[PDB]
Amino acid sequence: VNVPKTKKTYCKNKECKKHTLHKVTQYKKGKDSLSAQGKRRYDRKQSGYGGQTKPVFHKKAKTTKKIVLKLQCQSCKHYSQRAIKRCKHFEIGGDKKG
Amino acid sequence: AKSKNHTAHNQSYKAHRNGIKKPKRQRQASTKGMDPKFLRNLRYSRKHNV
Amino acid sequence: GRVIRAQRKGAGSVFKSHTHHRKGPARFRSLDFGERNGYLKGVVTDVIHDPGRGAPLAKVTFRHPFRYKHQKELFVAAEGMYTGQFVYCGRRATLSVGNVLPLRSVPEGGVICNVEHHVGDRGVFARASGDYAIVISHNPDNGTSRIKLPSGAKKIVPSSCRAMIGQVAGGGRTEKPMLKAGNAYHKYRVKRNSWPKVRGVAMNPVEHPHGGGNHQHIGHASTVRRDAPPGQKVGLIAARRTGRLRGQAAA
RNA sequence: UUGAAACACGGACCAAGGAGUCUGACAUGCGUGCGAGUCGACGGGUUCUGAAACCUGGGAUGCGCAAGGAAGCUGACGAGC
RNA sequence: UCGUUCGUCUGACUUGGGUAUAGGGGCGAAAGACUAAUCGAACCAUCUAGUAGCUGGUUCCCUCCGAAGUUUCCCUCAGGA
RNA sequence: AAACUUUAAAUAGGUAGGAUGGCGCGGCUGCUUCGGUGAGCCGUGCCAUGGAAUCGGGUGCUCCAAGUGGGCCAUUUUUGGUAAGCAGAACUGGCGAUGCGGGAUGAACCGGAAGCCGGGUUACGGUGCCCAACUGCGCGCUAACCUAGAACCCACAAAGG
RNA sequence: GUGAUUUCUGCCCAGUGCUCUGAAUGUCAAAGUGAAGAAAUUCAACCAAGCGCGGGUAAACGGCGGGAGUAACUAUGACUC
RNA sequence: CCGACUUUGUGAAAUGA
RNA sequence: GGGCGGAAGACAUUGUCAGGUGGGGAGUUUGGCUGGGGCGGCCAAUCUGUUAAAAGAUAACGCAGGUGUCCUAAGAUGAGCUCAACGAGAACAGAAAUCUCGUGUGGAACAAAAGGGUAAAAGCUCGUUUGAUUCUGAUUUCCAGUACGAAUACGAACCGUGAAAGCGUGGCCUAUCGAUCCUUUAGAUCUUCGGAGUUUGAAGCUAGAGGUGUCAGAAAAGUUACCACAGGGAUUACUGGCUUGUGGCAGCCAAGCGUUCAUAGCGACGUUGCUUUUUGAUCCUUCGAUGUCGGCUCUUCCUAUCAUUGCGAAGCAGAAUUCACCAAGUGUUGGAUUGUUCACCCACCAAUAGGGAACGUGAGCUGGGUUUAGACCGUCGUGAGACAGGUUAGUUUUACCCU
RNA sequence: AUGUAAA
RNA sequence: AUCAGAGUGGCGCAGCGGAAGCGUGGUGGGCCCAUAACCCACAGGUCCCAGGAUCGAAACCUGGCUCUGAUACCA
Ligand SMILES: C[C@@H]1C[C@@H]([C@H](O)CC2CC(=O)NC(=O)C2)C(=O)[C@@H](C)C1
Ligand SMILES: [Mg+2]
Ligand SMILES: [Mg+2]
Ligand SMILES: [Mg+2]
Ligand SMILES: [Mg+2]
Ligand SMILES: [Mg+2]
Ligand SMILES: [Mg+2]
Ligand SMILES: [Mg+2]
Ligand SMILES: [Mg+2]
Ligand SMILES: [Mg+2]
Ligand SMILES: [Mg+2]
Ligand SMILES: [Mg+2]
Ligand SMILES: [Mg+2]
Ligand SMILES: [Mg+2]
Ligand SMILES: [Mg+2]
Ligand SMILES: [Mg+2]
Ligand SMILES: [Mg+2]
Ligand SMILES: [Mg+2]
Ligand SMILES: [Mg+2]
Ligand SMILES: [Mg+2]
Ligand SMILES: [Mg+2]
Ligand SMILES: [Mg+2]
Ligand SMILES: [Mg+2]
Ligand SMILES: [Mg+2]
Ligand SMILES: [Mg+2]
Ligand SMILES: [Mg+2]
Ligand SMILES: [Mg+2]
Ligand SMILES: [Mg+2]
Ligand SMILES: [Mg+2]
Ligand SMILES: [Mg+2]
Ligand SMILES: [Mg+2]
Ligand SMILES: [Mg+2]
Ligand SMILES: [Mg+2]
Ligand SMILES: [Mg+2]
Ligand SMILES: [Mg+2]
Ligand SMILES: [Mg+2]
Ligand SMILES: [Mg+2]
Ligand SMILES: [Mg+2]
Ligand SMILES: [Mg+2]
Ligand SMILES: [Mg+2]
Ligand SMILES: [Mg+2]
Ligand SMILES: [Mg+2]
Ligand SMILES: [Mg+2]
Ligand SMILES: [Mg+2]
Ligand SMILES: [Mg+2]
Ligand SMILES: [Mg+2]
Ligand SMILES: [Mg+2]
Ligand SMILES: [Mg+2]
Ligand SMILES: [Mg+2]
Ligand SMILES: [Mg+2]
Ligand SMILES: [Mg+2]
Ligand SMILES: [Mg+2]
Ligand SMILES: [Mg+2]
Ligand SMILES: [Mg+2]
Ligand SMILES: [Mg+2]
Ligand SMILES: [Mg+2]
Ligand SMILES: [Mg+2]
Ligand SMILES: [Mg+2]
Ligand SMILES: [Mg+2]
Ligand SMILES: [Mg+2]
Ligand SMILES: [Mg+2]
Ligand SMILES: [Mg+2]
Ligand SMILES: [Mg+2]
Ligand SMILES: [Mg+2]
Ligand SMILES: [Mg+2]
Ligand SMILES: [Mg+2]
Ligand SMILES: [Zn+2]
Repeated sequence: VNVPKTKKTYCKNKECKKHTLHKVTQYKKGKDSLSAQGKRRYDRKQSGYGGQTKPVFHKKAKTTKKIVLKLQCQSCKHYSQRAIKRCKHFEIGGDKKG
Repeated sequence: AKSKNHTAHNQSYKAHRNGIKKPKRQRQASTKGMDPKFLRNLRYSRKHNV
Repeated sequence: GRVIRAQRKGAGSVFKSHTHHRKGPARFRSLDFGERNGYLKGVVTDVIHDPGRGAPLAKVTFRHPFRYKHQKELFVAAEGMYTGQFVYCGRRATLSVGNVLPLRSVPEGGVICNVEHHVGDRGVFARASGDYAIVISHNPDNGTSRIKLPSGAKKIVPSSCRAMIGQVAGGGRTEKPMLKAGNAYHKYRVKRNSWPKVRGVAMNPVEHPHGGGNHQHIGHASTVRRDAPPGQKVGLIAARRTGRLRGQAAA
């Protein structure tokens, strides 16, 4: 699945409010912070004896991930994100169909 | 022993013993969901009666 | 599972040494002025059989160096001692069989027995029936010496350590087949309750790692790690190899 | 139990004991008192058979009379067919 | 347990008293055997009226009304919403 | 020709058969139109013999809640199976929860549903005895030297002579 | 572990396990060090055993193949691929 | 099993700073 | 000489953290459906056609199949053209390369399964594009009329295309996907950190993703023949019941065999039945126990007759043998081997027929087999262990009640 | 690697 | 009875749609007196049978055939 490097789409930022010109990136999860409440709770709960307290997931069954496109328009430099359907082979601005 | 059972037996008998309840016909049938372009105008028109 | 036969031995309940008719410890004399700077004459009175041990034991009657009484010491018999023999104990005692000398007085190649390890620990090496240690070399800049032990292991020992000249008597005792459960039983009665021994493969899993199964077989590698927890360190502990030894493997 | 007189299970007979109770919260329904109030329930004073009864506080204790928001906050300008 | 018939009987022999090892422990010439008629985890008391979607029982009369084994979801199919 | 169809039943299915209708008049619209042009509403005034048949008070509105959530039999349609007192479905009724009269006996087949009594008449089923009712009045068929034959389900018999 | 005696114990270290060796420039914690920051903190380098990589071990656990054609009667197949 | 801190003090050299 | 004598020596070691190993040990799990369970499979999410009985709904481990994707175009729009195939034709050129004309209701194509639908299009080519966008509601489908997914119709924006009407909120429609908590991102120059501020961090609100396929979403391997408790005849194996595929039996027609001759005796292709000793199917009674194979003993009954009495027929000369009839009164044996029923031999015999009686018969026996616990071999499993594989040892209780 | 039985 | 696996040169076998090979075997020369052996050349196949999709098949899916390997247990 191919996505153009740049797409004309709506921008809800109060100062665009119109179809402007958006760059395309691909969403990658930011690395997990160690100061989140869920982590200073999971660490505390996990300390001491008792072993594993929160369940750990094993039965992975999917084989695709819903790609998220972080479209940045260059009229206010504000991102907005849109999810595309589940896909395996994904590429932004790939060589077009001949 | 076959855990799966499914019948329509007796179902009409249970249905018809408290009747097939028709909801009451109402004067001023409800306008919920009608075309809001029409409903805005109707509300304004009722607003400006004499 | 339950505690294994090999773990059960650490309590002593039925596994302590049968030590009722033993004749006391077999060891040298207390190291002192006379035995350090000269020689002491002891007369061997009788060579007794010590129950539970393969070697004869020679009772030796010294005269106490500084107070008026005898001293019945009890040595491990070196092959050759007979009642009435004078055994000499000290540094400047001549080198003859039965005498006890420091290793500073024993030339290279000498065959000795009942060796000390820390000077004065009263003799610990080469005591079993028919075992000796060969004194290999002397370093006089350290005051130390080297010896070849019965195991073939080669050890550095302090040079002021005593050692009985000769080899332990009763040699070749283990050369005779016992031919009988009887002889085995009477051997181990006066040593300790470690006989008969039941093959773990003929046990149930609850008491031995090898047990169980419709057939009699170990089931997994019979060699266990050095660090295996007790009750699992059973079999061939930390084996470096297995199989019948051939060639240099038996050197 | 779809199906018991069943070759389904319990019961030889008699007598006595024997199994939806108590407590907390909530809710509907009903009765009583008061009714934008209502509760005196923890205390206090009394109390001549009394662990009762009667009095007392409350000007804000509980609930109710205001709600929407996560929160900062804001908080019903008066109904016609 | 009894009867007859059997095995061994100088030996790894038969046995009394004293004594040691106590419960996930002991002891086992290994049968999961024995550990006080109890052992693939003794016995005694307590937590304890353990829990149970399962079996059994569930106490007076008359009058009146009076069904379901079907939908949906659930590690759900003997169950519950 | 179930996974073919031009055509195309029966049975069943949906809607309508007025008083919650219609017309006239003058008012609003931020909708709608080239536009009083529509669409809708609002105030007011008029008309509307009840607008097929039959029957009848209603869940009409609400609350709280019990039990149930193992089903089975039958006629018809019907899937798998060789068939099944077999398994799974459709419409209906019965049994379960139900006595009562008949089918000799049977949970669901036939009649029929019930307070307790007297009187009469019946349904299904019968009238030789058991057993209340006729060896009733008629007409034929059958002769079984196989236990002739004799009740919807039903307790069976065939092909063939 | 096997089980007197006699006779003999064949092949396989790929797999699992056991063990041995550590040049170091794989991975690899707490501590300890440096840098950024106003500080919490982050980032970096360094980083033990362990694992990895490399050898030994079968009287360690264990394992130990197929398909075709061929002899001058026929059959088989010494032999060959 | 091994690593660090601790009991844990003294002075000496060689390589890094 | 104020050192008891040596050894090692600030290393071992003690304590606290740190990482690895750790069935030696603890705790715990080891889904569901299911014509018993196990193995298999998915009929657990889900789509098309049929079953489905002409509205809707409608099941089975029913049937034929599909889905966990693919796509910046195979989405949106506009314009032009017509497709598969056939017919006649044109150097090399043939059955098939490229071109031209004629016919062409779709016999092509539309990403895929199957159904439906589409022809100046929903197909092919070309131009331009991103409506595959934003805000929250409403409805349909499943539905309890909850959610999710998907779809539909308006509204308020912003745009694409066309000249314009319009069309466009992804794929022509029907399937192609996801809760709470946690993490992470996007947004407001948003809200809080509760003594007041600057200031990192954190906590929020709205909208997405990280995924639960057991798909309304626990984090999870076996074995037990040493086993246990609750229960189940909702559910298996013995008997019984219905059924009779299958096992056994017997009719009808007559192509032929029977040296000639269909029917002495058979009777193929077909076809109709009977039986409940086999096996199968079911799961109706029985799991608060109906004592489970065989043999010994002993009794009774059936006929689908082996001999025995009487008969009829013959390819019946006699002898013997075959077919059938009335016929169940009488009889149907001793042994080798196997636990065996069954089998198969030796011999006698007139004959060595078949069967039923809760596969007659264990408070009648036996205990050989099978079917606990011991044990051995083999194959399997890493292991505990398994074997509808082989072998050995293995308690057989009660009557005095009623009949 | 080897060499008619056909004298 | 179900479930896998494999059907390719004469034999045993490699193969991932553009598409066929490996050893050996066979055919013709060469060396030798002659046969091997050795050197140099030559030709291969119904990619098990029958369909479909696919630019493009022997491979991809399916139906039919033949062999082999497993699982067929508690009673
Ligand atoms: C990896 C993460 C796992 C999972 C989540 O962390 C598990 C949670 C959710 C839940 O059910 N309650 C818990 O405590 C565990 C989740 O949300 C996925 C999207 C992705
Ligand atoms: Mg959060
Ligand atoms: Mg803490
Ligand atoms: Mg910790
Ligand atoms: Mg059910
Ligand atoms: Mg012993
Ligand atoms: Mg031994
Ligand atoms: Mg032994
Ligand atoms: Mg054993
Ligand atoms: Mg163990
Ligand atoms: Mg074992
Ligand atoms: Mg029942
Ligand atoms: Mg009965
Ligand atoms: Mg019971
Ligand atoms: Mg009883
Ligand atoms: Mg108040
Ligand atoms: Mg009113
Ligand atoms: Mg006796
Ligand atoms: Mg004794
Ligand atoms: Mg004793
Ligand atoms: Mg006992
Ligand atoms: Mg109780
Ligand atoms: Mg109790
Ligand atoms: Mg029950
Ligand atoms: Mg309920
Ligand atoms: Mg009609
Ligand atoms: Mg009932
Ligand atoms: Mg009457
Ligand atoms: Mg009468
Ligand atoms: Mg032995
Ligand atoms: Mg190996
Ligand atoms: Mg190895
Ligand atoms: Mg670190
Ligand atoms: Mg390292
Ligand atoms: Mg465990
Ligand atoms: Mg199950
Ligand atoms: Mg099954
Ligand atoms: Mg219909
Ligand atoms: Mg329909
Ligand atoms: Mg067009
Ligand atoms: Mg919805
Ligand atoms: Mg629009
Ligand atoms: Mg399209
Ligand atoms: Mg669409
Ligand atoms: Mg999500
Ligand atoms: Mg504060
Ligand atoms: Mg679910
Ligand atoms: Mg377990
Ligand atoms: Mg055992
Ligand atoms: Mg039959
Ligand atoms: Mg038959
Ligand atoms: Mg049953
Ligand atoms: Mg039973
Ligand atoms: Mg019983
Ligand atoms: Mg009985
Ligand atoms: Mg009984
Ligand atoms: Mg007869
Ligand atoms: Mg009996
Ligand atoms: Mg037996
Ligand atoms: Mg056994
Ligand atoms: Mg094995
Ligand atoms: Mg067996
Ligand atoms: Mg078995
Ligand atoms: Mg030759
Ligand atoms: Mg040639
Ligand atoms: Mg040649
Ligand atoms: Zn913008």
